[PDB]
Amino acid sequence: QVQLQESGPGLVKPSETLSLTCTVSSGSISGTSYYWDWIRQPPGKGLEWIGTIYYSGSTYYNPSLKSRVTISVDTSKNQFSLKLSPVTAAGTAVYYCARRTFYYDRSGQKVVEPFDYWGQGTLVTVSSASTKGPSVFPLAPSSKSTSGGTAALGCLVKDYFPEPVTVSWNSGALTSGVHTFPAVLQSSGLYSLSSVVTVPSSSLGTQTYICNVNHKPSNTKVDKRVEPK
Amino acid sequence: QSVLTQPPSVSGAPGQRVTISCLGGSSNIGAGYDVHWYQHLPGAAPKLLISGNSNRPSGVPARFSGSKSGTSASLAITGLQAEDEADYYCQSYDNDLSQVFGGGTKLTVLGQPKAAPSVTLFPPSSEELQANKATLVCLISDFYPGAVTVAWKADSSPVKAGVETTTPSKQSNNKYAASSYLSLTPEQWKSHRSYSCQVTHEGSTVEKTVAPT
Amino acid sequence: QVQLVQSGAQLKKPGESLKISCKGSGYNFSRYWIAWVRHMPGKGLEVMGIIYPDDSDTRYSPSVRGQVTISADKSTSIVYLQWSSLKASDTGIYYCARFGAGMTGMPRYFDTTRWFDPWGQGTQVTVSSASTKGPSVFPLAPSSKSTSGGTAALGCLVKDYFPEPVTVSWNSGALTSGVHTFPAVLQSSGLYSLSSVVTVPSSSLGTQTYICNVNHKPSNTKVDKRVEPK
Amino acid sequence: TNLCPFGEVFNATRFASVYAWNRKRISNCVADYSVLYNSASFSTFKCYGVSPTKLNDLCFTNVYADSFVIRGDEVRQIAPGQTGKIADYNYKLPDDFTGCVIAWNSNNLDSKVGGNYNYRYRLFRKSNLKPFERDISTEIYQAGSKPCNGVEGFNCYFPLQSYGFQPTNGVGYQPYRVVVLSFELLHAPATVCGP
Amino acid sequence: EIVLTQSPSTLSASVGDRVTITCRASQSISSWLAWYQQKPGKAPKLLIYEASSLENGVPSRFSGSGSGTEFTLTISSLQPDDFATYYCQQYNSYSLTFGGGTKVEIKRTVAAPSVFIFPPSDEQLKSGTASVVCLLNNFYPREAKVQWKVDNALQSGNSQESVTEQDSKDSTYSLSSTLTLSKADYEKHKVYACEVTHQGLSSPVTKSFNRGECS
Ligand SMILES: *[C@@H]1O[C@H](CO)[C@@H](O)[C@H](O)[C@H]1NC(C)=O
Repeated sequence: QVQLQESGPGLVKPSETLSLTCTVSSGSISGTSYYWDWIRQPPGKGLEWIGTIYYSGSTYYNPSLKSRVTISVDTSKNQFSLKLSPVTAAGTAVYYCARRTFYYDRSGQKVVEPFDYWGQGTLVTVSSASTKGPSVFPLAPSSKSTSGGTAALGCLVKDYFPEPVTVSWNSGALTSGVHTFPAVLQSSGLYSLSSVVTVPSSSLGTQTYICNVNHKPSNTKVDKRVEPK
Repeated sequence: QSVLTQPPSVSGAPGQRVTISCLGGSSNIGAGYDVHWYQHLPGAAPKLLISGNSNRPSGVPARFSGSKSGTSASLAITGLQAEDEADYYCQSYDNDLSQVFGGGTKLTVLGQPKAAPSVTLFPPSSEELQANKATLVCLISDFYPGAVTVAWKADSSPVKAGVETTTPSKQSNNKYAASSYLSLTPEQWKSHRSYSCQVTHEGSTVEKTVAPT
Repeated sequence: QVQLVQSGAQLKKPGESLKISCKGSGYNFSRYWIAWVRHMPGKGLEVMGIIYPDDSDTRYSPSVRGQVTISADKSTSIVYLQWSSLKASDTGIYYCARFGAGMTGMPRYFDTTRWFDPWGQGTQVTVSSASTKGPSVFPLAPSSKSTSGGTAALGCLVKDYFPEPVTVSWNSGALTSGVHTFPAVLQSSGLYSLSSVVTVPSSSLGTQTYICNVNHKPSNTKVDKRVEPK
Repeated sequence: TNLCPFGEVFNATRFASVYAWNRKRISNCVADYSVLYNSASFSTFKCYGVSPTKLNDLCFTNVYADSFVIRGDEVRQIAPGQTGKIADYNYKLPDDFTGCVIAWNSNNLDSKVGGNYNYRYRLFRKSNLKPFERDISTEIYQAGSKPCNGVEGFNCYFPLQSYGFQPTNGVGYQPYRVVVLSFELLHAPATVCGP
Repeated sequence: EIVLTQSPSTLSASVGDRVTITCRASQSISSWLAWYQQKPGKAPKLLIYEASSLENGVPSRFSGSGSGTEFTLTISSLQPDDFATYYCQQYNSYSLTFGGGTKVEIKRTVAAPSVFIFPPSDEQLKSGTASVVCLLNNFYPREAKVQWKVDNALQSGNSQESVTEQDSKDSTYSLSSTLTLSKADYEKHKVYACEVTHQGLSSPVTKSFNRGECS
């Protein structure tokens, strides 16, 4: 299938330009019966359509956001782009790009279907604060290793901004028992997250456990080993 | 085989009219696909002759005509001339096999009186026989039109092995020539009483015979 | 002016690789399809595969799947055809040709319903396990040609040589009338053989001396043979 | 008169399996499309890149008619940019497609008591079809590392399956005859010029 | 201009039950209503188009009815993988608008939490701060209480907690409570415990450590 991928800076100062770009792969942005759209979802709330573009360059914008919205397209890179020029606190949202297909009626009227294809969504935070890369600390297994049962180990990811961070264990080979918790905002203005996993206690001597922490705003790529001591 | 079927050969005299047929089916022409024709002149590459059933490109004279009907197509040449002597191919699109070519038709323009072959049969030389090899050479020359059949006879029985026969070749006098080689072992050549080379041309057979002595 | 220009003739051995080229000029290379057409010995014309240069959309026929690769370089405006391991059966002449309306959009998907007007000069591909070998020249003693009119033919046989060509002259080039050097045969061994004869009045035999001069430059071989009525 | 040979396609008695869809090329004729866009007998009448109401005022060099049979719930896949076993392994339309997709219920003709299994589709393939590409191969599908050697067995599947068209089935599992018209306009003069 | 109002805002039901969400429009949108499901973190996925028609791949337990200004989406047999938030959208108008969403949670049998405690890391202690972390694993229902005691003294305002979204296979939750102290205030007190009250525990569970543990 066709793939959509949102790209863009995750942090923007208020009253400055928010800019995102959507790259299409395994398909053409220049398709004659497609419409290309931007939608956003503020955190914990609902979905809001922003605007739509056609490969020729025609646009239709949401009247509420018209004053600040510009959507462009570049058929040569198979991309279309979004620009919110005076961004406000409302700009904090996960932004999606999507595609619809449209046809013409037997009557000759145009019919546009709902959104078939979506991107993965990228979060953009509107803030005066600066980027801060995370510190990664080990939540080491307890010394109950004699138990023939189950032990927990984890990774604490502390004092970072903005969101998100992603956490993996053993480069994805470890999925069962993993709980990567939602990040809490601290008084510091910095986020903090925990990622734990339950494993058989017998595995503590046999199997090395590495958590793989990623924070792209800061280009942080940390692999921390949780060891049993 | 070929999804489009052509005659292997058509023949005409200077000034006459001939047609080359192109026979197709439901998947090609029957579906609604047009036919194109190419002319492959001797010593040259194929060139477009007719596009879209009946449209001539520039440089193609109006003596060449094209038509399509039902599941068949036909190339027509009026006022036959020596220069028209070539291989002609029809071509279409097949809903199963994509772009398809006919088998080709060799057009011959008989602008020369018929000429019977000249056959010379040479026995194995003594030097070659002292090298434990033995070759019989049958040289055919000055025949028109340019197609012959060669059969070799051991004593009076047919030879079915060791024969290599060239394609016919245009001579400077515009008649044709050909050669046939029968490879034997010196012992076979001495065993039989006679070896014969028979050349057949337009239904007439000319034969020459050598004897080891 | 619109044209396609192909690689030159190739002599290769079985198992070797070959890549041959087809260069377009006088037209937008990216907007027209290119087809490889093979003309095998004694056979007709057949499409091996087709390619769209802008997209490098290549489609092959079943008879050529797995043994050849069709490629295209837009920057150089060249289409290629490549064999991984050549086989002797692949010996033939390979043409490239252009087809399509040159338009974009819907026409592109139906260009296969159209004609090859720009055609290449062809490349001759020869696959032989044979190596450079000089000819062995044997005399062809006089034999009766036409008994009415009393003509005899004598000459010499040029046997087991590779590659083409061979040159044959008579009495150093002072004999020219009645001289006929026949085109060569290609035997199952992969070596060429031919014959050269001279037609003389049978009565005149024994009065003039005939020497044939055979030169095969690939092997740097030169042979002079006296033909005599035995 | 020189009426376009539609109806030979739409009203044809036999329809092709989707994996082996039929194409008809059409030229040098006048076409009354109103027989189509004025008929309430069609379940799906969707045109991409053109409005059917303006077709009778237009002119094309060639028109290509593709036709096959599929299930009801699959007709949505006969459209640009769609996904599915039909859209990917049987019949695919291009991103720049100009033409129309017409379909109708054919339960009356294409189903039988006990089920009609004469209609077939391609279930497996090593790669998605390119637009308008057709595949009528019957080569054994290799789902695993062991070579199939042309014989069906474990992880060696015959790539084709048949539909089961029962008259009492649900609408979505009922046969639908599909006709796809494609419009190509060249610089050569337009011969399909319906009034 | 067109306002789509979704009811209920929240919905909790057991496996196999029938659930039904409602989308009410401020104006007539005919049948141009779509339904999306959004599992947390991921994009919305199209389920229903033209109010009643099902997109390819969507399981048959999903149905939609409606026309004009009232619509419904009905799940015939609720399954654990159906925990998403569901949205209706009108593509009838130029200004595309969405519903407010309906969150659908699964109801299941009570499962007691598994409690683990983690002392601060030596690396973090060098950094000048101390985060003691307590984990509650695979419990239902989400309602629970954690109490941090330090020297058997209840504490308040110095901790924070976070609960995972409901799992798509066992329909349980997990919660982490992180207690942040200064490096110095950590060095003063010796016993650090966390007490958990939850339905699946007949008695409250306490998990503690002393600042000198096995190595
Ligand atoms: C099929 O037949 C019906 C009735 O005979 C006719 O009205 C209709 O126009 C035909 N379809 C086409 C495409 O001509």
